Amino acid sequence: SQVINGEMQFYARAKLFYQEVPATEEGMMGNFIELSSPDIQASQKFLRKFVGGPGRAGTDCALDCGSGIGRVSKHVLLPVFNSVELVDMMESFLLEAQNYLQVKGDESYHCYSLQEFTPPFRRYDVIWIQWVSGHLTDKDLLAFLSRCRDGLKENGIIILKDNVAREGCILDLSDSSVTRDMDILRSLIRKSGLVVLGQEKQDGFPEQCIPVWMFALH
Amino acid sequence: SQVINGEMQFYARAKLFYQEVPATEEGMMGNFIELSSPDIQASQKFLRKFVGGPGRAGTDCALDCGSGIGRVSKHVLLPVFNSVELVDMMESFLLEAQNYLQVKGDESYHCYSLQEFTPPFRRYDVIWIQWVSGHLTDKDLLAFLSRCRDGLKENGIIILKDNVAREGCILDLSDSSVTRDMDILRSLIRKSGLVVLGQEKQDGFPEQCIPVWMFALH
Ligand SMILES: C[S@@+](CC[C@H](N)C(=O)[O-])C[C@H]1O[C@@H](n2cnc3c(N)ncnc32)[C@H](O)[C@@H]1O
Ligand SMILES: C[S@@+](CC[C@H](N)C(=O)[O-])C[C@H]1O[C@@H](n2cnc3c(N)ncnc32)[C@H](O)[C@@H]1O
Repeated sequence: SQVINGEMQFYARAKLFYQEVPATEEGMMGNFIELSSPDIQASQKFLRKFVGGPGRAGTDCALDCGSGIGRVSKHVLLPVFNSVELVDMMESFLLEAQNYLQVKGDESYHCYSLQEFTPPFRRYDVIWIQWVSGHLTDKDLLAFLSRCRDGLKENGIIILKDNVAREGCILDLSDSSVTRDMDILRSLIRKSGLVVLGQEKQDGFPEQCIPVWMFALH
Repeated sequence: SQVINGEMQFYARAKLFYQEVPATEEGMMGNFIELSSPDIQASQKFLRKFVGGPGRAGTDCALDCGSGIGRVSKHVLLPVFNSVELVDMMESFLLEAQNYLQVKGDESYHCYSLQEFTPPFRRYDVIWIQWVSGHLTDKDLLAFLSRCRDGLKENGIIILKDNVAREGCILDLSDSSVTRDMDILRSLIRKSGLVVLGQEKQDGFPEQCIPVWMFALH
């Protein structure tokens, strides 16, 4: 089994990559902007199943991790939650989030790398982690997921939505990302102290695309 | 088994790394300048076994691949060969090679990345490839070794000297290098169309250090 070292360069390259990504919906999606509508439709449906009623997540506060300009906040979180906070390492995306989300400007915008971020203690009903876990190493993802657990209000949930490789991991040096497989991802979730409440595979995506999964964790 | 993509970024990072490496012997060795003397002593001994006499390599021309400033050219090749040529992607190291090798200046200095280099046809008695194969991907190393084969004069040899992992490969993102193991390296050599004439393990190195091997190929 292969050993990969150079964490500092792994993170430094993701910053150089996102420095040239446009602060637009198309830049957030990559080469798959036509996939934003079915991505959003599936998230809204999956989310609703775990919110409202006794023992389910509340609707006061949500956290959008690796938010970018706030694509998930706009179409998924802001319609459901009274207040939504955004966390992203890129100041550029957080500034554009102000125009993209059409807010007065003007606290809800956190500029931190997730591996250096502690979600405020018991603040959130829902913590959303979409298309960003792949940018964290196995060690940093495990520690971040355990910290997200303490950021949860009573009956709060973490929603992890990402690419899940068929079998075997895929490392991409261009954007410094890892496409984990189901075995590796479930291990990290279990080790962080989280349990899977539910899971759904993203439908409506072309057969060529790597499978996309949704997990409800607590 | 893991899939690694992003060749362009893999090569782009090695250039950024060598841009900050000093054009000195200490910079060529890394954090192991005290290891240059036993490295040189072992190379001189290994080389002599495959040069001179019927059916062995001649002594007219040698090529130093990933030469740097010409550490191997200075202490190994220039005492044996009538003329020695250097190939390195870094112009900085090739310019310093002029002062380091104490030459008039002032054709013998080739500024090319090995994966974009074709050793001149049947020009060399010996082609030296030391502490650079790790910077080539498996595909580019295989193709380069097959091209080195055509750069060889009759009875010429390729001397490959590098770090060989115990079992399993080690990828280092900081300098964009791979420490191949014996199984992977021997496969690439066989696939390039080369056969092993001889092999020796580098002695006199601390127990902590990754094993260093020498191969005589043709
Ligand atoms: C593919 S975009 C996804 C944006 C958003 N989650 C969506 O679904 O539209 C990845 C985002 O993660 C952010 N990011 C990448 N690595 C990060 C890290 N280690 N810490 C924080 N943010 C990071 C990037 O700045 C970018 O906004
Ligand atoms: C560790 S230094 C070794 C220098 C020399 N072989 C020695 O033993 O002193 C690695 C050298 O390979 C060069 N190099 C790295 N990747 C290269 C590539 N793809 N093509 C050509 N030269 C490369 C660097 O510029 C540097 O001079």
